[PDB]
Amino acid sequence: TASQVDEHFSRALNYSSSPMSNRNFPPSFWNSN
Amino acid sequence: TASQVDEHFSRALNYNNKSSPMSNRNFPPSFWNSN
Amino acid sequence: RAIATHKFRLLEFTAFMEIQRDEIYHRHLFVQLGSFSDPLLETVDIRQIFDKFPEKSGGLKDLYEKGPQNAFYLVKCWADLNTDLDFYGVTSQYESNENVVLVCSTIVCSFGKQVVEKVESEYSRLENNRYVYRIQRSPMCEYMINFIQKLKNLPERYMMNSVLENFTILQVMRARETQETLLCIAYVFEVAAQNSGTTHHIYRLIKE
Amino acid sequence: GRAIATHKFRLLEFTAFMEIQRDEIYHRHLFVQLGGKPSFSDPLLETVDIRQIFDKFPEKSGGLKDLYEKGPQNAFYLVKCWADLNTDLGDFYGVTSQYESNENVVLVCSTIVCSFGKQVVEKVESEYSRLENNRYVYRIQRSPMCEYMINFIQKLKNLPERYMMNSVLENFTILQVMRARETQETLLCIAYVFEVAAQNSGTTHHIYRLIKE
Ligand SMILES: CCCCCCCCCCCCCC(=O)O
Repeated sequence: TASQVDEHFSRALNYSSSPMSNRNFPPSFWNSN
Repeated sequence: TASQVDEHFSRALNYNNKSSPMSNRNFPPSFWNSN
Repeated sequence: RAIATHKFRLLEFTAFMEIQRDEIYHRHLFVQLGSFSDPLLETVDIRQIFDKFPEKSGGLKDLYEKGPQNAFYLVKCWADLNTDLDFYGVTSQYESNENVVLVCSTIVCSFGKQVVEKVESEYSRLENNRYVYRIQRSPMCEYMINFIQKLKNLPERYMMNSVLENFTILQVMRARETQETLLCIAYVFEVAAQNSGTTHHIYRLIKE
Repeated sequence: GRAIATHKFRLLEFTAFMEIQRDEIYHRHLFVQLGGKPSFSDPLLETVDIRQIFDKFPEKSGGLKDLYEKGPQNAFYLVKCWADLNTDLGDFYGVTSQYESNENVVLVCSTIVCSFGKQVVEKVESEYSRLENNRYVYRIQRSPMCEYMINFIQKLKNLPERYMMNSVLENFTILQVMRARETQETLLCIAYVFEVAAQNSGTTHHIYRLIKE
């Protein structure tokens, strides 16, 4: 529902889960090109 | 997630003492007796 | 359990858990629904349950008004929670006298608000002069697994029924091309007694 | 290992799009696009440790760890997408999927939309094959995106900064699980993670094999 989209944006924008940048991914993961 | 299930349980149980109940609505007697 | 209209019927709806102990499978049925001869069903005024389901556009009241009104049902379930809590799932079977494409929407509601939704599409197979739709072993969402484990671990049995007071499931079966409502089942729940299996009652919903 | 495929099942297409009519002229904006054309011009796939993405997908029974451990492990892929959101906003939001199978299965395609690792909506389609050039091909063409997705995309474009769009997409994932109805085996499983493409670029992606080293 619309309310669930809004719930997601509130939690995500509220700046217990490591950021993706702090996890082990190869350098291609951060390069769109 | 566990937190979303927890929110429903917390609101329903109301441990800290923070709409008609189903028991008082218009249902046939069979609604309350499994048999 | 014959939940049937002039054209569509639910033949089976089984919510269950499966465990493999010592290389042998064991299944426990939480809920089980499902003859061409039955007595008349008891009726229930749909207005008594509106507040337990979403009331916006496309909600239970809007769906009932659009009809057909012979497709609305209320199922009262006594869920069997007596088991040692691996797969959690639902197996269901449906029958039609017309080969439409089935679209089954199931929503889980907490205090009349949608928490999670599942939309499943199935094609029929003609079998013994009826079209059959099967949805075998559809995996339960994490919310429901979490909900069931938390419910059975409540320290007092009355609490299980208090938590179920505002927990509902709404199923809307539709024919894909026409968007016709084939069946709509509203579900409400209580926990079965310790020494008992799952039981249920079925009610036709009417605007009383 | 060069494509989202096993020895007996492959992804032929996955396209997320929106159709826009303006001044009696139709155009289709591609948010995400994965092809499946198989040739020597395809680089070998990099690998990603699946233990790094478990909290972004459903857990417990039937979740990603359970499906991966049940296997086959070579059916598991992670796609990192740069969704193209460089579009103004009557519009149709759709998805087109296409698959190829060595065996004539009844393909059960489950798609789970997740927010912070929790399912919001699951769409399941049980498709039958069509014989196209002696191949079993399955197509779910221009299937409507659910209202949740439409609202999500519309709300992402309201963000004044791209860093806010990326923080919001960090916890938005999609999990695709393709199964054969008769055996209930996993034929293919694709996890999707997202970032927003640069304003001067269209959609790009990288495909990774999920390993548990
Ligand atoms: C909470 C105890 C009573 C209800 C237990 C059985 C409910 C029926 C199955 C619900 C499945 C919803 C859809 C899904 O999770 O995929």
